[PDB]
Amino acid sequence: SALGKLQDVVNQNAQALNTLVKQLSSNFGAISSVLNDILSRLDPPEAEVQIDRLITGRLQSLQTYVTQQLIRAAEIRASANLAATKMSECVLGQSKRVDFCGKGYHLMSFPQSAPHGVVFLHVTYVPAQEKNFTTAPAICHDGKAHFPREGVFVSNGTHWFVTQRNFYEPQIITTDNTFVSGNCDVVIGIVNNTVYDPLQPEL
Amino acid sequence: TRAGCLIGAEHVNNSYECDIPIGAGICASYQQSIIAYTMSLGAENSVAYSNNSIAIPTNFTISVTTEILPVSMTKTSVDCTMYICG
Amino acid sequence: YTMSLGAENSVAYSNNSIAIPTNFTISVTTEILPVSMTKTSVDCTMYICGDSTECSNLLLQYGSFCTQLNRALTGIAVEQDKNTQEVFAQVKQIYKTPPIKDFGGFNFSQILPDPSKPSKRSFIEDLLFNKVTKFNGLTVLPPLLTDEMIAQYTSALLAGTITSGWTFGAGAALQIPFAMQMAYRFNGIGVTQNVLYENQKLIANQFNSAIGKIQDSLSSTASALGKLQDVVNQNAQALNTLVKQLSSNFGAISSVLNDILSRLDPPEAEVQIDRLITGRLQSLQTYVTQQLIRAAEIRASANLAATKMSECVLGQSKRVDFCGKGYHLMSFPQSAPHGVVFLHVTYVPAQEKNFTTAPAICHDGKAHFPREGVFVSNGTHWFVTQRNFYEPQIITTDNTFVSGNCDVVIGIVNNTVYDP
Amino acid sequence: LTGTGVLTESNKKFLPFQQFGRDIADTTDAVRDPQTLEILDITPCSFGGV
Amino acid sequence: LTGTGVLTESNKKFLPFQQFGRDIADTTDAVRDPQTLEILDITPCSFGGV
Ligand SMILES: *[C@@H]1O[C@H](CO)[C@@H](O[C@@H]2O[C@H](CO)[C@@H](O)[C@H](O)[C@H]2NC(C)=O)[C@H](O)[C@H]1NC(C)=O
Ligand SMILES: *[C@@H]1O[C@H](CO)[C@@H](O[C@@H]2O[C@H](CO)[C@@H](O)[C@H](O)[C@H]2NC(C)=O)[C@H](O)[C@H]1NC(C)=O
Ligand SMILES: *[C@@H]1O[C@H](CO)[C@@H](O[C@@H]2O[C@H](CO)[C@@H](O)[C@H](O)[C@H]2NC(C)=O)[C@H](O)[C@H]1NC(C)=O
Ligand SMILES: *[C@@H]1O[C@H](CO)[C@@H](O[C@@H]2O[C@H](CO)[C@@H](O)[C@H](O)[C@H]2NC(C)=O)[C@H](O)[C@H]1NC(C)=O
Ligand SMILES: *[C@@H]1O[C@H](CO)[C@@H](O[C@@H]2O[C@H](CO)[C@@H](O)[C@H](O)[C@H]2NC(C)=O)[C@H](O)[C@H]1NC(C)=O
Ligand SMILES: *[C@@H]1O[C@H](CO)[C@@H](O[C@@H]2O[C@H](CO)[C@@H](O)[C@H](O)[C@H]2NC(C)=O)[C@H](O)[C@H]1NC(C)=O
Ligand SMILES: *[C@@H]1O[C@H](CO)[C@@H](O[C@@H]2O[C@H](CO)[C@@H](O)[C@H](O)[C@H]2NC(C)=O)[C@H](O)[C@H]1NC(C)=O
Ligand SMILES: *[C@@H]1O[C@H](CO)[C@@H](O[C@@H]2O[C@H](CO)[C@@H](O)[C@H](O)[C@H]2NC(C)=O)[C@H](O)[C@H]1NC(C)=O
Ligand SMILES: *[C@@H]1O[C@H](CO)[C@@H](O[C@@H]2O[C@H](CO)[C@@H](O)[C@H](O)[C@H]2NC(C)=O)[C@H](O)[C@H]1NC(C)=O
Ligand SMILES: *[C@@H]1O[C@H](CO)[C@@H](O[C@@H]2O[C@H](CO)[C@@H](O)[C@H](O)[C@H]2NC(C)=O)[C@H](O)[C@H]1NC(C)=O
Ligand SMILES: *C1O[C@H](CO)[C@@H](O)[C@H](O)[C@H]1NC(C)=O
Ligand SMILES: *[C@@H]1O[C@H](CO)[C@@H](O)[C@H](O)[C@H]1NC(C)=O
Ligand SMILES: *[C@@H]1O[C@H](CO)[C@@H](O)[C@H](O)[C@H]1NC(C)=O
Ligand SMILES: *[C@@H]1O[C@H](CO)[C@@H](O)[C@H](O)[C@H]1NC(C)=O
Ligand SMILES: *[C@@H]1O[C@H](CO)[C@@H](O)[C@H](O)[C@H]1NC(C)=O
Ligand SMILES: *[C@H]1O[C@H](CO)[C@@H](O)[C@H](O)[C@H]1NC(C)=O
Repeated sequence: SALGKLQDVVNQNAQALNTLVKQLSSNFGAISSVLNDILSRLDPPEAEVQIDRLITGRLQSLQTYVTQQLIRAAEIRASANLAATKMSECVLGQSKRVDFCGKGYHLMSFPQSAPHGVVFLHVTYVPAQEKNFTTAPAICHDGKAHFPREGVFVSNGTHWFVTQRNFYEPQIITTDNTFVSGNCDVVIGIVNNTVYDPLQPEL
Repeated sequence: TRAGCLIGAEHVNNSYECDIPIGAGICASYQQSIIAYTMSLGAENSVAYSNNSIAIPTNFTISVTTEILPVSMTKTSVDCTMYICG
Repeated sequence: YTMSLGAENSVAYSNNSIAIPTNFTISVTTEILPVSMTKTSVDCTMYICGDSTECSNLLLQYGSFCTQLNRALTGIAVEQDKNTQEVFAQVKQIYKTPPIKDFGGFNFSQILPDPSKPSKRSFIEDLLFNKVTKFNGLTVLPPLLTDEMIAQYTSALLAGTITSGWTFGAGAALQIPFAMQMAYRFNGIGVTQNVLYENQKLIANQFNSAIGKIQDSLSSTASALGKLQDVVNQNAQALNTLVKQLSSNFGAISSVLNDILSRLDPPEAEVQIDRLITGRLQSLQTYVTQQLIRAAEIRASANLAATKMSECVLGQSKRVDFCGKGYHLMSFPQSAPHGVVFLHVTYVPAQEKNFTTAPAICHDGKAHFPREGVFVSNGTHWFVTQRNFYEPQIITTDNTFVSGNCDVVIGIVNNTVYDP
Repeated sequence: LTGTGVLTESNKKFLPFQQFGRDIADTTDAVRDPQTLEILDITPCSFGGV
Repeated sequence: LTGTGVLTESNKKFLPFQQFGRDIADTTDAVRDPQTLEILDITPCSFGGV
């Protein structure tokens, strides 16, 4: 039952076809449900009335079948458009849309043929084994507020580092990975640390 | 229940994931006997929010998940004239 | 009159003129999307025949029409529950907000649930719920997820997005101060973190005012929930028309079956009952066909709502106008009687000023291009500023990069690139 | 006024002349008994899928 | 019985009382001739749109 969605479509189509076939055995008010016997045991006048009843019943059944097939075809077309969009954005590229190509951070996708559909294998990145750290929006050094260029200020209790937001890679607070914006009075929650300057030890 | 009268299943205080949906938040599942319960929406996880605390991942997992999408159904043709009249 | 499309505005375009915003507005806007309709079950035999054996025996000749109608209606009914599951059950674990709500000045009181409230909804949720307003074999099956349970999903999603940001959308929820989450969302739209941190109080006040204005608009102005009320009215009208069709004789002597049975012999009564049966069956088939079409429309709406919940609430979307008008910052879900209301918090630049702009700067016979900003001029001096906010900075080697000599570039100007 | 239902007693108050009652879809929902002039009420006999 | 089809020598085994055979969806698919009493698989002759 892993491929439940495809089996559902197959079962719906088979059930609709079987119902349409079984509707041929209904009388619809006629003396007999088989046309050959009606033509065999009736004169053209009365046989005409019986055949008219059979015709109206079978035509109504066929109209119902075609209407439900059209609705199911619209649903299948919506599904196929979604599948084409997922092929374009998940397989032919890397998607930033959340949950569009799997639960997690999308990395890539692989298509696989199915008897009446497509199976997408979404390879995604899921963070795990998180740890709690102390954190500050900025760092006040020499009366200047330093903000991380692309990371996060974190603290294990005694030292402050810059780490990328989705993986713990602590790094020394430096001018290379931070930028200065004004004094440290305006920002709320700023802490004090020394922003190591690479140039000074070389000089 | 709000859905109606259920006979043959025993009410239980405990909440589990829905197995057979009766309705109005009540489901039924087989566990020797058939039990009826208000379904469990999920675990209660109160995230340790603080104004100076962050949670940074230290490891990762590469997860590959399957999504099945129908793209076509059987192309069927019903000849109206011979269907109705043979 | 002949309608006017809008105010004729000619942009002051020039080949060396740019407009940089100097301020912003935090705008929260509501988007209402239906997710489900009432699950209605119509027993074909009771509707067409009531409680007559002769009518049932005559109807047996028509075959599996009634069973097909019932299976279609059951499919619609289960599809409604599937739609609700897809829209709201997108969260693993019911997250809860901390007892002490220190979110950097942002006030989610109107959006968070209220214990004194009957269904533990939010204030806005009762507003939305208050705005909106068994016979002949018709039954209405209760939805699988009751209003309290959908409200609890909404509370879990809201608490997760407030506390952990978008992290809970990918994997386990990772706590982060709301100020820093808002700063990262600012980085998403191309605005630096210092803009948020230096203007944190102003942005919190703007968000609070926008939420209060949404509250006032919902409380005072009626017909805001037009789509949900339209769906409810359409379903009620369809059911009422189905009931009313039982009062039509369809060419028979009477529209009531027992009278035809009582005052006629079974031969002619058979023909009259046949006329009534075919008329009522046609009416029921029309009802089921229109319910299938409306269910397809509602399923499309619920798919769009689930996509918006995934890409606007569980994350930050770069798709234009997908999660509100402006630069999307974040979104909040709210349970609606038969849909969902997304409060989109977006960034809208404001108070723009015009400046003389240059593509590059020729210094020492070299062309310098901004790393992430734009070369603007107030009339006499040249600066690098970020595109979406006016923060002028001195032309330096750290914020610019060199590529070739300064003769190829069209529109290049002369300035000094200060070397620290 | 012929029908099939459960004759519960209600408090609708029908005006001296009005005898029958109806709803939005015109279905008899109340009827006063000719004797004792009591408002009464009508509800359908219980039905539903199993 | 009456119809149009080819009559193949059937490999099916009718019980002595049984006379004809209907397949799924109630379509006659086998008949036993009276005089010689052997099973005949009826297959409708080929048809299709052009
Ligand atoms: C927080 O991290 C810092 C940086 O690693 C730790 O400081 C160093 O700890 C190591 C232990 O292996 C010592 O050898 C160094 O001398 C420490 N100082 C440095 C590198 O400057 C600190 O101990 C950590 N604190 C906690 C509570 O784990
Ligand atoms: C973040 O939250 C902490 C804890 O609520 C705040 O710490 C309080 O600070 C005030 C004044 O600095 C003290 O009077 C309180 O006693 C502190 N509370 C506790 C529990 O120690 C802090 O002010 C908040 N804001 C930050 C860190 O920017
Ligand atoms: C970070 O360092 C600065 C400067 O060393 C501290 O500023 C001091 O603030 C107190 C109280 O306002 C004043 O009495 C001192 O005179 C300030 N120092 C100077 C040099 O002006 C600031 O308090 C520190 N931050 C924290 C959180 O301790
Ligand atoms: C990150 O997680 C992976 C598992 O997904 C760890 O790899 C396993 O580590 C254990 C040690 O506890 C070994 O016994 C297994 O054989 C490892 N499996 C594989 C496939 O390598 C990995 O050590 C973790 N890394 C960190 C830094 O915690
Ligand atoms: C968040 O907003 C709500 C409602 O706007 C505030 O609740 C009101 O608080 C004031 C006091 O400041 C009371 O006089 C009102 O009765 C409260 N209710 C209403 C409906 O106005 C709430 O205080 C705000 N949160 C914060 C932290 O200020
Ligand atoms: C940016 O726009 C905001 C509007 O929200 C300005 O904030 C208001 O400024 C007026 C003064 O003109 C004050 O009377 C209001 O009280 C302010 N509102 C809030 C919520 O702070 C802000 O001053 C503008 N910034 C600049 C630089 O012009
Ligand atoms: C354009 O900006 C420049 C840079 O700020 C202005 O030149 C400075 O103006 C200040 C006035 O507060 C003087 O103190 C500086 O000496 C000026 N020169 C510098 C900083 O190099 C200039 O006035 C601005 N022009 C206009 C029209 O706004
Ligand atoms: C941008 O447009 C202006 C205005 O047309 C151009 O300035 C002209 O430049 C030519 C050649 O340098 C002069 O002969 C004209 O007199 C200028 N016109 C004006 C109104 O100043 C300019 O060349 C265009 N391209 C840029 C600035 O790169
Ligand atoms: C920018 O500055 C350079 C350097 O001063 C200018 O280059 C001069 O251009 C004139 C006209 O072609 C020549 O006669 C000089 O010999 C050039 N000097 C050098 C050092 O190459 C350039 O014209 C200036 N551009 C603008 C737009 O003012
Ligand atoms: C129809 O006749 C009945 C039978 O008498 C009337 O019911 C009586 O009403 C009086 C009025 O209080 C009671 O005292 C009697 O006990 C009732 N009869 C019984 C058998 O209980 C009824 O009022 C008449 N309807 C009218 C006059 O409209
Ligand atoms: C902006 O355009 C106006 C009107 O054309 C002009 O007067 C003004 O000088 C321009 N400002 C700058 C800084 O170029
Ligand atoms: C830091 O705090 C959390 C609070 O629940 C606790 O689990 C643990 O000590 C740290 N973080 C994690 C998730 O390891
Ligand atoms: C829990 O189950 C027990 C055992 O039947 C029952 O007595 C009780 O009413 C139930 N509910 C609570 C809240 O204890
Ligand atoms: C500079 O640009 C135009 C030029 O006409 C004018 O609207 C005004 O002077 C300034 N506009 C802005 C964006 O403030
Ligand atoms: C009757 O059937 C037998 C066996 O099938 C056959 O031999 C015989 O000829 C049949 N009778 C006639 C009159 O042909
Ligand atoms: C994480 O929080 C837990 C629980 O409050 C605390 O015990 C631990 O010291 C914290 N760790 C850091 C590095 O903040």
